[PDB]
Amino acid sequence: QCDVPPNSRFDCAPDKAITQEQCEARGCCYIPAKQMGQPWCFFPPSYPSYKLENLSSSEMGYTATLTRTTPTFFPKDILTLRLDVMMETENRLHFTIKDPANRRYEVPLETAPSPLYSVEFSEEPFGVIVHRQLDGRVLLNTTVAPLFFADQFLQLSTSLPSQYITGLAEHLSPLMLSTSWTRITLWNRDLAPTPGANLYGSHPFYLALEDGGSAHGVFLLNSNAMDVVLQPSPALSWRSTGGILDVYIFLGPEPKSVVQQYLDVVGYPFMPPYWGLGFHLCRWGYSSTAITRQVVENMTRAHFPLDVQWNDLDYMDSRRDFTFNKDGFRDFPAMVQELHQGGRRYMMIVDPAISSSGPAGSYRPYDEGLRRGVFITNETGQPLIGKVWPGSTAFPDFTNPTALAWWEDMVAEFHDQVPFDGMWIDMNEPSNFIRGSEDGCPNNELENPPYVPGVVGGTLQAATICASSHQFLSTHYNLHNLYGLTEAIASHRALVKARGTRPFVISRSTFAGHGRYAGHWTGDVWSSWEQLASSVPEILQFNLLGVPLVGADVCGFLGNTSEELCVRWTQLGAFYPFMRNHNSLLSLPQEPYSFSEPAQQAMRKALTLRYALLPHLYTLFHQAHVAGETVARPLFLEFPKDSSTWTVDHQLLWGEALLITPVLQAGKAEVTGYFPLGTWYDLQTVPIEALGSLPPPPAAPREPAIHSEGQWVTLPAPLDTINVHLRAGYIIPLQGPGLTTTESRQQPMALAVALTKGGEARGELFWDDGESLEVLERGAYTQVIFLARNNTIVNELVRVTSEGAGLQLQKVTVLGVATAPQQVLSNGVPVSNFTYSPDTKVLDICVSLLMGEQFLVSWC
Ligand SMILES: *[C@@H]1O[C@H](CO)[C@@H](O[C@@H]2O[C@H](CO)[C@@H](O[C@@H]3O[C@H](CO)[C@@H](O)[C@H](O)[C@@H]3O)[C@H](O)[C@H]2NC(C)=O)[C@H](O)[C@H]1NC(C)=O
Ligand SMILES: *[C@@H]1O[C@H](CO[C@@H]2O[C@@H](C)[C@@H](O)[C@@H](O)[C@@H]2O)[C@@H](O[C@@H]2O[C@H](CO)[C@@H](O)[C@H](O)[C@H]2NC(C)=O)[C@H](O)[C@H]1NC(C)=O
Ligand SMILES: *[C@@H]1O[C@H](CO[C@@H]2O[C@@H](C)[C@@H](O)[C@@H](O)[C@@H]2O)[C@@H](O[C@@H]2O[C@H](CO)[C@@H](O)[C@H](O)[C@H]2NC(C)=O)[C@H](O)[C@H]1NC(C)=O
Ligand SMILES: *[C@@H]1O[C@H](CO)[C@@H](O[C@@H]2O[C@H](CO)[C@@H](O)[C@H](O)[C@H]2NC(C)=O)[C@H](O)[C@H]1NC(C)=O
Ligand SMILES: *[C@@H]1O[C@H](CO)[C@@H](O[C@@H]2O[C@H](CO)[C@@H](O)[C@H](O)[C@H]2NC(C)=O)[C@H](O)[C@H]1NC(C)=O
Ligand SMILES: OCC[C@]1(CO)NC[C@H](O)[C@@H](O)[C@@H]1O
Ligand SMILES: [Cl-]
Ligand SMILES: [Cl-]
Ligand SMILES: [Cl-]
Ligand SMILES: [Cl-]
Ligand SMILES: [Cl-]
Repeated sequence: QCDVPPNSRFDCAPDKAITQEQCEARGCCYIPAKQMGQPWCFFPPSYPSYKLENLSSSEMGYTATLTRTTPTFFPKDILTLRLDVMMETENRLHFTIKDPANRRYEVPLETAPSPLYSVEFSEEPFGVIVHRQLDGRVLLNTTVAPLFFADQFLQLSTSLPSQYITGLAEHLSPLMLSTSWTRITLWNRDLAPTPGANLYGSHPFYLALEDGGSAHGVFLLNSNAMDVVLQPSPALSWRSTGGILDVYIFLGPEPKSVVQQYLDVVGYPFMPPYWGLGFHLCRWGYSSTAITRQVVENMTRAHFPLDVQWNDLDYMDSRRDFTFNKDGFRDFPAMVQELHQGGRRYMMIVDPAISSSGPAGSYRPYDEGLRRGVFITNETGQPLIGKVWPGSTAFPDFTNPTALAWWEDMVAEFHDQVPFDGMWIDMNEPSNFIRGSEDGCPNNELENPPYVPGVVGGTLQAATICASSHQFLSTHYNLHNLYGLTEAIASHRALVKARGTRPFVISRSTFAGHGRYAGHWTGDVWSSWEQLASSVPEILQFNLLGVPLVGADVCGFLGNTSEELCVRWTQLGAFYPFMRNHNSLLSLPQEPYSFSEPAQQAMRKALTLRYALLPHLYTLFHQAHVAGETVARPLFLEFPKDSSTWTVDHQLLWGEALLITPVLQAGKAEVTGYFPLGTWYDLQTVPIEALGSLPPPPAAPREPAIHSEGQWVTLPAPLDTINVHLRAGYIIPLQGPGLTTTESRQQPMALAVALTKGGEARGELFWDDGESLEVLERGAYTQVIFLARNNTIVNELVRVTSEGAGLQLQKVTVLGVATAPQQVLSNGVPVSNFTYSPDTKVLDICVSLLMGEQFLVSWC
């Protein structure tokens, strides 16, 4: 009964240090491991679970009763449960386990012919078994361990199909999670990213790879503090401190299909405004309008693109929301109007917590919040008071419809004073400088629960508000992990109402489904080579979770950057879907114009290339928004049948076609990256115009094409270089240079056409006005497909409207042209001019065409 293979031992003492006698008293096996680790106290196969009874078939699927006869060692076991199994789509299986006698907290969320899955049940002990129909692989099997279902402790386990599992944000981790007895804690926490810690967000979703390259996904729709325990059998245990078991299985079979299927439940990513894809520049310490204006002037003088100027807390009156000081920021409204007049946008920090200490009637956000009962309340029904920047603060309850109306009003009123273009919502874990409240917290089972997950500080109260505090929908205990998400929803709505165009919200704290409303930055990362490297898996992870608008603070936030690190970080950071350089108060400056000439040239090239690629990056955001695609994606999402890609997370793709192989270490002049099977063209063979000086071309010419069998390749990568390769068979739209997207969007466009050996390629362009609401619903867009075939390039017009009708195509660069053409035609007429490079196999064609009018370019 205790002959259980070590890797297959499930912990019978997750709650406390236990003795052999206590362990055997629990009906468990005590066997010390021979050297988190393998549990010494573990469940025999006979450990009491639930029994399945009265399984019944409905049109949607199945229902049953689950009955526990022997209590567990947790208090308040729920001895009778109800199982509901819903066969919702061919790709999506959904089951819930609930208390049929009591409504329990549930997360608020908007809802051959055969399924890809089959489902069976173990009677005793109870388990759900989910097979992939096509190959019979066991994907879920909850029979592997007992079901625990107590008022403050839920535990459901499964086997995993492989050692390869990704998800369960937010943590500083490789993209593929360690199955070596790893405890992953979901409890939104203000902490500078560091290993083994619960960070700002919580996404209870994993994607598991299967031998051969198929995959499935599992979503536990549960917002309670939880541990997820991975063990090397391999197996996973969900351990939640409340709510219900609400489980979605997504059958793929392709990893990209698993992500789309998950986003069909939690929501497709929001479409950002085009300007949001430009460069953002921020620091803590731009302490006046004069200093802030000098930033834009200094960027412009040195020919650095900048779409969005930001401020941190500097702008506020005594660090209070919806104010600006009348010292350094007396002319704040004029500064923001000037930014707009120059074709730029403006962003500023907003905190959730509202100053509670000002004289009555002197501070409308607090006074009006009090009147309308918007704040989280304590035992006596008064506002819970904590401490953040302004001092004493109350915490808005963004589950209260009246708080949403109050937040809408405060945002609209402040926008009437200063016409900001979006919101940077920080400290929304929610972060508290003191423990719980100024008044501490009561002694109850929510503050002191029977199972405390592995949170930093060992309490749910650490760096946040009391767990037993009251919100409109439930206690903070149940809603904590949604705080940031609820603020992002409230802010998205506020900005729509205030501005009448697409909102731009960047949030610290997140939950599953955040991407439907907002983007994310990875928080208080150190200016270190280790954090540069760590940013790549974290940006990829957020893309798998449907938050494609993600990035890290370019050059890093905490401490002092070096010039070399800032060059490398700007190079990689130009491929973050959200690109902002942000910097801490006491740090040395790290704006692009603050470095040496050679470092400026490299940074200017990185920003020039990003601006040139914005039509393509915007098109990838359209695919995310309409089809649940990723924008930045790991190689294994694009080439899952190549197992060599599974552990790659220091390279990234943009969409299907652009492979970015950054240098992530000091003193390197080369980089080794994985190239999937195919031809990869060096993007340096595509001509790009810059407004300012770029690095001199390299001393030694580089290989124009990598012809890979699926292999590791060492690339030259001097300080002034980042490796970017374009996949053969793809066409990329580009647009001419500008210091803003207002300027760049007016420029003529270009195509980069990467031919297969067989002379084929395909690409697309999505174009709209860059900021209106309801574009897709109203049809206010242009959509064009580009096709290369048999020495011809054509466009196919999917939709052409006024937005996109004027788009000028002036250059076509064709890669992989084996022989000098004798003639190049545009619509049957010899072109004005073309160049062919025999060394690089590049055909560069000058044309005068319209994206929105059928053309035919040919060569022979
Ligand atoms: C629920 O939250 C309210 C705040 O909204 C808490 O009110 C606070 O109650 C404490 C006493 O328990 C007050 O401290 C007292 O301050 C006065 C003078 O300011 C001093 O003379 C007393 O010796 C004492 O320190 C505190 O002022 C008050 N805070 C505010 C903003 O009024 C209440 O305690 C909370 N209830 C629970 C059970 O946590
Ligand atoms: C499993 O179900 C049986 C039978 O339940 C009946 O049929 C169902 C479809 C539904 O219509 C129920 O309302 C019916 O009662 C349960 O056994 C019955 O228990 C009831 C009440 O305790 C008793 O009056 C009946 O005589 C029992 N019927 C039989 C045929 O034994 C049983 O309790 C269910 N098991 C669990 C664990 O809930
Ligand atoms: C980040 O750097 C600052 C500033 O460093 C100083 O100024 C630079 C131009 C450079 O020449 C450095 O070598 C200088 O030391 C550090 O703040 C300084 O810290 C020292 C020692 O604690 C203190 O005596 C100085 O007065 C500080 N100078 C200023 C202008 O604030 C800071 O410690 C560095 N941060 C980290 C994390 O190492
Ligand atoms: C699901 O997991 C359960 C438990 O690990 C598996 O059932 C065990 O299988 C072994 C080996 O065949 C038996 O000797 C044990 O008696 C089984 N235990 C129980 C509780 O039944 C089961 O095989 C797995 N299901 C699938 C399809 O893999
Ligand atoms: C913008 O650039 C100007 C000019 O380089 C900076 O002003 C100089 O700052 C140095 C300190 O490093 C002073 O000693 C000089 O007096 C300034 N020179 C001039 C010509 O004014 C300025 O600090 C930059 N501002 C920002 C916000 O980056
Ligand atoms: O806490 C000090 C830093 C700061 C101040 O607003 N808050 C936390 C954010 O993560 C930072 O980006 C931000 O600069
Ligand atoms: Cl002992
Ligand atoms: Cl007013
Ligand atoms: Cl509740
Ligand atoms: Cl390999
Ligand atoms: Cl032409």
